Amino acid sequence: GVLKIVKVYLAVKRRIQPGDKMAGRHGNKGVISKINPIEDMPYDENGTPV
Amino acid sequence: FLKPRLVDIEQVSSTHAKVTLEPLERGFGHTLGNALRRILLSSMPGCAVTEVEIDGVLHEYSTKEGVQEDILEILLNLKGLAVRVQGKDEVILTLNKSGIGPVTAADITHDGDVEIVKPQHVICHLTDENASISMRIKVQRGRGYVPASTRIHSEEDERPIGRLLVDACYSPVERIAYNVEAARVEQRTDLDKLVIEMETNGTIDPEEAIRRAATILAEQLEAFVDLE
Amino acid sequence: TEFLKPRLVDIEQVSSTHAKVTLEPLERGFGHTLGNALRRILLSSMPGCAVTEVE
Repeated sequence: GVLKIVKVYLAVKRRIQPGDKMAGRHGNKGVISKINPIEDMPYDENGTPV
Repeated sequence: FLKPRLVDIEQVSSTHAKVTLEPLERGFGHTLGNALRRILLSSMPGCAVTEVEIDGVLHEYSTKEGVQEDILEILLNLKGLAVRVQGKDEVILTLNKSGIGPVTAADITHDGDVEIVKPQHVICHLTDENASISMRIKVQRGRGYVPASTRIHSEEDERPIGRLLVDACYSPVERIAYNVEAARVEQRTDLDKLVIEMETNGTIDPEEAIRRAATILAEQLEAFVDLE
Repeated sequence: TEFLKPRLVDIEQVSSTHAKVTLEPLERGFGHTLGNALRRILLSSMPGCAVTEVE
């Protein structure tokens, strides 16, 4: 007793935002808190921002 | 008191250049270093690929004949395409290519306003010898970083579903590192000399970049200062 | 093209000689720029007379 089924596959592309969870392989969990611009990162004397 | 003045620009290899800036007093070396580093690194005018329209593609989660790439790795290869525009603010380039082999940015069509800074930046490989790829790229001058989720408010009636919105990273710079060392001056003992090493993708010449950056900074300060 | 600059708003003198100045329309990251720049120029390099000789 069902006539017809229409299935629709969405493909969402989710990037990253504060609130996601990230983790190294050693069990250091963490929630991303603020997503800073490149201008505010600590950088060494060669100039590469962490 | 004593104001600076720019001196020799040294393009080191191809695309990254050291800009010296000799006559600076105490403290203004690190000051203008941090300030120009930030304003060059954050907000410089540049252009990147915004909309891509491949011929036989409904949407970016698909596959094409003869292309060994997927569609979204073609789009991520177009995101890194470094291009410059002379007398426009948006301009539509196109690709038409057939036959086995790599497809680079050198095979994008000819236009006098548009200059390609890397002819070897590989977009996509073709295999089947009959599968001709043909797309229309839309590059656009911009500022900062605008993802595809922010632009779709008015949506420009996206009913031509063959349009693929690419995240546009408009920033032409990649790394700005400054040194502050002392410049040996005739009578005055210590005057600091600034060296702003700057890595760009190749689209922006350095003197124009630093002139735009100092222009933006002085325009920010002239909110409560005035003309001099 | 979105180069929108701020404008000075109410300089709140608290009691005698020290003031809080806010500045509302600034783009992303220019706040720390103007703060560090004005801060280091005020705190390091001002024309100012101090106590030289006392006889």
